[PDB]
Amino acid sequence: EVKLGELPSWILMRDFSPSGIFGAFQRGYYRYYNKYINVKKGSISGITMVLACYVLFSYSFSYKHLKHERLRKY
Amino acid sequence: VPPVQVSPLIKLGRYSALFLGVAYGATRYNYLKPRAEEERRIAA
Amino acid sequence: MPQLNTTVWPTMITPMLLTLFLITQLKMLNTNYHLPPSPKPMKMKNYNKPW
Amino acid sequence: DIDTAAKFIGAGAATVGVAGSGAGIGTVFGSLIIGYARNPSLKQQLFSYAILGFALSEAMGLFCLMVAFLILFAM
Amino acid sequence: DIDTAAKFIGAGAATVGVAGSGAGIGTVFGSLIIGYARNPSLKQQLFSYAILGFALSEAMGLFCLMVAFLILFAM
Amino acid sequence: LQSIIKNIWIPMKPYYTKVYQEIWIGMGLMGFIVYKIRAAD
Amino acid sequence: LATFWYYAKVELVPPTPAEIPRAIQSLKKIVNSAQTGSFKQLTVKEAVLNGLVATEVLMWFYVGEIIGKRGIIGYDV
Amino acid sequence: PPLPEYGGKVRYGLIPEEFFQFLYPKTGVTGPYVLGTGLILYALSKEIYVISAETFTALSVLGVMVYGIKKYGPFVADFADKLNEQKLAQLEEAKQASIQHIQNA
Amino acid sequence: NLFASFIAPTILGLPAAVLIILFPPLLIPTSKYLINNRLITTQQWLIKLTSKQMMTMHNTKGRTWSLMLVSLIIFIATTNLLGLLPHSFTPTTQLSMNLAMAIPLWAGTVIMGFRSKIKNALAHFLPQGTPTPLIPMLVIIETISLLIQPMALAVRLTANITAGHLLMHLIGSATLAMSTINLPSTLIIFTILILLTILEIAVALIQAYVFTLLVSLYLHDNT
Repeated sequence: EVKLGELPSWILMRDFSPSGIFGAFQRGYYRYYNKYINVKKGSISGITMVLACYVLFSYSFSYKHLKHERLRKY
Repeated sequence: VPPVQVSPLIKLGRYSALFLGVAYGATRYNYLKPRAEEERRIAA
Repeated sequence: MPQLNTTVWPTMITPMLLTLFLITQLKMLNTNYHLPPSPKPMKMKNYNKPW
Repeated sequence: DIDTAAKFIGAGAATVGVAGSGAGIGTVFGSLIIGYARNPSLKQQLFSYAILGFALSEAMGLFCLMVAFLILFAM
Repeated sequence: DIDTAAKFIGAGAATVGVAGSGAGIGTVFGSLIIGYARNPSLKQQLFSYAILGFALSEAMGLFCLMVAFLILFAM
Repeated sequence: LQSIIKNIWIPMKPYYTKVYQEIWIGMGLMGFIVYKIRAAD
Repeated sequence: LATFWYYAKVELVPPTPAEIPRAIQSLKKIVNSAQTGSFKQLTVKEAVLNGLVATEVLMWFYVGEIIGKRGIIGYDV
Repeated sequence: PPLPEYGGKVRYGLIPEEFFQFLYPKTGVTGPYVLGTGLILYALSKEIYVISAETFTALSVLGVMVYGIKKYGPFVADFADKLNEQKLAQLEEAKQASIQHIQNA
Repeated sequence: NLFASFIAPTILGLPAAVLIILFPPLLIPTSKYLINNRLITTQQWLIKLTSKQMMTMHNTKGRTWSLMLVSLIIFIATTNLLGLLPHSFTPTTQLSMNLAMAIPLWAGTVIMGFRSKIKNALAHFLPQGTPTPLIPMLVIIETISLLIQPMALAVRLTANITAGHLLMHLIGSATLAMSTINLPSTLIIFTILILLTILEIAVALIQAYVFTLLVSLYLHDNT
């Protein structure tokens, strides 16, 4: 996986199929789920962190409408 | 909370790049200020 | 109003059609409430003997 | 011009019509207070009829409001 | 022109008249809350009279609204 | 072509076929409405 | 509350006069690492970590110039 | 399969402890803090985060959410836990009864 | 410059409204277990409660729509409650999505009352206890009334989010404008904003529940 490989060979070995990208996304989903939510006596963070990343995404696509309001000029 | 203090790479890079930062910061400030002030005069 | 720029309507309709008629409903259909366990300690009709 | 002017006037006039929904919601929830203090064991049915009446009141109010926004920003 | 301007103004004025239907519906369903908390066994007859009153209130409100849309988009 | 019918269609068959018929009639009506709206622009 | 200043005075100080010898010697170290090509032998982890500490001190430069302009958001002018 | 008894050791509800432990060896304990404050000042200094109305509506909703948690949080926590315990105890008293049934038969 | 938050979103030239609309379901995980985490525990409690609220009042032919109605209320409530986050595009503020949620369901239940129920359905067009002399145009009212049902539904949501959002937005502006003039006035406007935000939470939940309940009533009247 990444964080132990340090060669470009790896990126040429990883699949780039439609099925491949779907599988990668699904594995990521299940990793996050089983790590932070799907534990009894869990906490709130497993939700607020998704909320925060949602806010970041919705900000960065709501930026082209904010650069037209920058307070300064430089 | 117990002291778990910095590394040596910290001391070196941290400190000298720190004064580099603050010094070149004052420089950048009053390089960008004089043109800014002539423009604030040119506001008319 | 931007709500009336009727050239961006399909891209708002169709993913809603999906997420409301397919994905949320599947997310529900996997939520099931089993009937409570009613362990009736009284189920015994064997008979008397022939006498 | 004269057209933008009359659009502003008509938007103000149209938005006047929310007053009725304001008063209708006031009446709905006042009645709900009374009906609760009268038989505080139908709370869920009282509150359901409350939401229903409020929904129709807001239906009329938002009709008025969208008409304001239709003549103002669209027409 | 002056005509489109006055049509906008008249549409706003005409639409003002929904306020009465908003308040009338508010009163109808508030009364319904009360009458239910008073005798919660005539629910079907209470609710029938509820729909009937709401229907007449909406009759007046939609009269006003169509008049707005008649002077605005048709005349 | 698989799983699309095993986890997506067999649980939704009782609804898509029997319960949501008039829902589909309404969706046809809505599609016609939207076509006429976007056309008159 | 009070350990804030404890940590400030215990880690993030300007270099004491006795240290900038150590600073110059370790800069000699790292740009020697640059002259040799040893940087290419560094793997993912401390490479990205050195990048992070560089980001931190660059933030420090930006803080320096904001205390220069006596204002924060853009230029007061 | 059983479920682990805890989550992920998050700090300030936004940052997991993995980040602090990951930056500690090569920056110490104040390293993440100084990185965060520097990034904040560069973000709102170079006008990549425009201070606007959204800033104050965000402060409002964030104050509301943090107060909502710090007030009505433990209640929801132990409520979910009590739901679970009641279900468990009901099922166990539903096993015992059927054992007694078969023994009586 | 002001309706920007309702302008159809995009990123890198791609239509990011898709990722927004399909996300709320990702917030409802499901499991086959019997004693599961706190999240699904509370969520199943809430769905159980909502189902008990909505569907109790129906006969069986109505209760067949239980999945549809509960999924409707859950989707709308999560969408609205995700709208309150900063810099977030609330897809219910669009008239498109709401018309597409309203016309199908209402038309479906009306036609369902028309396929079966046909004499019943053409009779409910008239309150029967009505006296003779104007039975006729009375039904004109009703018929007109009937055809205004769907539009209203869609409208009934599209505003009370849109307006609401604008509303908060402007006070933001206001407090920002007073951020540099009078500090205590800024504080009290900020307090108005806080109370407002609370009201907005409540009205998001209420509007979801209301859309659901009105579709439910049309159902019950046409089954």
